[PDB]
Amino acid sequence: MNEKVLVLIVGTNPLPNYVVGSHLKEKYDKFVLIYSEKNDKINQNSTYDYAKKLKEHLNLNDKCIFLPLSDVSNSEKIINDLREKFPSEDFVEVHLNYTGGTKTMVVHIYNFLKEKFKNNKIKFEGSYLDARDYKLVYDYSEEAISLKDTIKIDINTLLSIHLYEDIHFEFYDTYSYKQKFVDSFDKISQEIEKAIKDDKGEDFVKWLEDPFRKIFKGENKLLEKTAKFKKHIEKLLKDNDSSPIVKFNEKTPQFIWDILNAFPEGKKLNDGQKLWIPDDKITNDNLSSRVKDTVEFLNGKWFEWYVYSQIKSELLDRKLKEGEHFGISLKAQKKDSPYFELDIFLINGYQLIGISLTTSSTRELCKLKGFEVIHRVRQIGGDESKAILITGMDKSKTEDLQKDLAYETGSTQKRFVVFGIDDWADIGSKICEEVFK
Amino acid sequence: MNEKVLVLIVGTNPLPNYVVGSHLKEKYDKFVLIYSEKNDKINQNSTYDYAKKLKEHLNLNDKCIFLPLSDVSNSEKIINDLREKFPSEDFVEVHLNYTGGTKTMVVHIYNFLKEKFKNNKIKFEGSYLDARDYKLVYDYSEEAISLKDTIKIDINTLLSIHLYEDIHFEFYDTYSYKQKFVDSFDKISQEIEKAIKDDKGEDFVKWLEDPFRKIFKGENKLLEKTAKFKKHIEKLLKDNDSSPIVKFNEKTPQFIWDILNAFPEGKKLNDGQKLWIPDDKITNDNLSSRVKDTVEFLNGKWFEWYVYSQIKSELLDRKLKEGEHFGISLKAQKKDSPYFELDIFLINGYQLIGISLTTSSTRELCKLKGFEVIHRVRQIGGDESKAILITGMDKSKTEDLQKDLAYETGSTQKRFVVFGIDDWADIGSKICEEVFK
RNA sequence: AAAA
Ligand SMILES: [Mn+2]
Ligand SMILES: [Mn+2]
Ligand SMILES: [Mn+2]
Ligand SMILES: [Mn+2]
Ligand SMILES: [Mn+2]
Repeated sequence: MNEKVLVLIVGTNPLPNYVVGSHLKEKYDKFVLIYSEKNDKINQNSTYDYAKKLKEHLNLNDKCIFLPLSDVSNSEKIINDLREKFPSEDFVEVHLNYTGGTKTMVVHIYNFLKEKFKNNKIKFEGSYLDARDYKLVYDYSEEAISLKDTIKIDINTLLSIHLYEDIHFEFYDTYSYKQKFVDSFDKISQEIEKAIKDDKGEDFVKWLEDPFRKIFKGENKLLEKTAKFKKHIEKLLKDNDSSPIVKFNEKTPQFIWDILNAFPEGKKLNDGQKLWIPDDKITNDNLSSRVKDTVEFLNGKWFEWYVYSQIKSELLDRKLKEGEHFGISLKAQKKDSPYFELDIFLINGYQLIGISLTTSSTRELCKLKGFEVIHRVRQIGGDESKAILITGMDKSKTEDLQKDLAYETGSTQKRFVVFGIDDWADIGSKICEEVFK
Repeated sequence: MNEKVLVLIVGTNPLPNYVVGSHLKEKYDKFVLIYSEKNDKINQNSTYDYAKKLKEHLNLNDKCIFLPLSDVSNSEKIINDLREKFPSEDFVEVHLNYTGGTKTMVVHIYNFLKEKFKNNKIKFEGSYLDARDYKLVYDYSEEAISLKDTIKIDINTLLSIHLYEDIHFEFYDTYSYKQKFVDSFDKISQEIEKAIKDDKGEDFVKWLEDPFRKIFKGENKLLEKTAKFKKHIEKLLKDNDSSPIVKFNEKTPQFIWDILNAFPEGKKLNDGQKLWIPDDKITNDNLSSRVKDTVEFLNGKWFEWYVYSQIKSELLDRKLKEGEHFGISLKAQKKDSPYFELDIFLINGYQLIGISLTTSSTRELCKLKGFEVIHRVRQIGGDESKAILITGMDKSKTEDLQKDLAYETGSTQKRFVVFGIDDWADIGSKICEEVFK
């Protein structure tokens, strides 16, 4: 009959409240979720949506009481709303975790509760989830409960509490290009993996920019219409010896011919050691069926698979579960809002690690992709997520970019990490060292 | 004697401490800056850099007391540090603004100071700077003074307290392209301005894609090497069916001819009513003297000047001073770090408004520039800065991009705003309404 | 300045 209540403060970061809730839920009879009301006149949005998500993914059910605060910036109104709305019941223990919310929410929820339950029959406890060392810290108690490895969360819960829905991703066994290149994907990927393991990555991306991209990427729907692709071919042919066609035919290294000749016969860009030039009477659907998937894969997607295959090995040696804690081609939306696409996600405990991939060696483009991955991981995983960008740049540029985009949040470990071309051969070990540390 | 001390908690956002420090400085004799020490074992960085900037730009001098904390997540270590390091002098008033720092800093600094001084009939007060409605909220006096229009800050001190240095920007009177087109820039910009205010912006940017960019953009230094340009032009001529040269001569709207003819004769892209083709007598220097500056301005730099010219008069009416509170092409670095450039900066009170500009109508490029301006205003202005991205996209893409990149921080006012092609003619009022209302 |  002795009721114990846990109190959480619902800010705009639901993850710490999920973690503290997951750890302490079994020891408490009631839960008071203190959230903000929506008042446009004071520029105050509501965190009720996060409070609902916390109730849903913690299975609080009837034990949950929602307490709205009219003004989360004004002490006088916080205290008034607390006296009016805080549950007036016989509690034998009141535990406030003051991790979330505004500063004035924290001090005045703390002191209101410590005063209302000063009777020694009622034990008051205050706790705080330290984001830097992953520890639940109790007030006036040396107790330091590390929750880094004990509390776990899957990608679906993590995105759901951050208000994202329609979560889709691919597995090692459901990778899309495995279907598009039947009976050959392993041969293609092994040939590509062998080349990257042989320090041929820079040679590969150089050939991909010139002459690959100058031939197969020049217009919006170039590879969708045989006439436009043939027109693009004739224009290049006019550049004579210096044409990309000649460099493709005459200056393509053997390891790149082997990669091209691993694709299925009906989906090869080459006829022997010569660029397949479509003739007239080639249907647009015949051209697309032969070059669309092959060009799109050779145009960057191969690197998403390569890095994913290097990570999956070492992640399975650990406790990670594919689909719940890592995956490829993550996509989701907020309601009535555009979708995003994240290359690779990894969850180490309850920390999201989003990984953005590119073969580009250009500072400007890699920089923009650096901004992109930083904003995405905070949208879907909260403000303590880590962003990793894997580029084709050399060591000097990756260190430059890392310092360029570094933002200070009070921790000593970087939340934005950049890898470059020299890390491709052992990219699995590099990620494992950076993530699990 | 009769000493009144103000206490500030130094987190990773120095701006609220600067605003509270500027507002209350004249009324307090001593200032206690409570900051964190660096300890990589507990993944805790130090905010001493911000504390030093706060002492410098508030001109506290020997009235400033630095109070270091060893562990900002540990209730006990916080109190031990407070007992041993807080000034032992007799104070008649102790005012603590608890806006910054961790939640455990806020709780245990508040309750420590409250017991030490409010128990002695000494004036103890606590305040909190509301980020959403720009109000300094007092706990005991129950006051909430709006500092929105009373506290000011300049781009130099704003960037400095956020640890940025080497701050450069251009004035209206020092705009770079005013030197490239002396005696002609006004005519050039006024002709472009008249067209954009006539809703010709969409037609202009489509012409800039084709055939302008098809003709004057290609290999690096295309417009500075006559052989590169003339060979490139001969290739376009062989595509006489869909030649950009034919489209230039025959399909160019009259308002663009007026723009092209607004340039000085030696810097026109047109020879009369057709494209100027360099003869073999034209040297590399003549070609660059005629075309290089004109093309770069028409390629998008004109839009930077246009937007800046549409707001400058309205900013001066609001008593904002150029250079301090607004400017164009802001550049700065962190120590030994790459520079950034921001097209336009604006400061309303103490909120930074960073404005990124592009004539592009493509989703992906505008999206990548959206991530960029969001991060940059965060780095140089703190977590409450506003980011505006002005694009050449239609209204549907503009609304999509806002929702795509929106991030929840607790306010009802959007801090990422996107404008599109349909906003160009009235961009001065659109910005003025978004920023100051 | 709503896990500093
Ligand atoms: Mn991708
Ligand atoms: Mn990618
Ligand atoms: Mn300088
Ligand atoms: Mn620019
Ligand atoms: Mn720009």
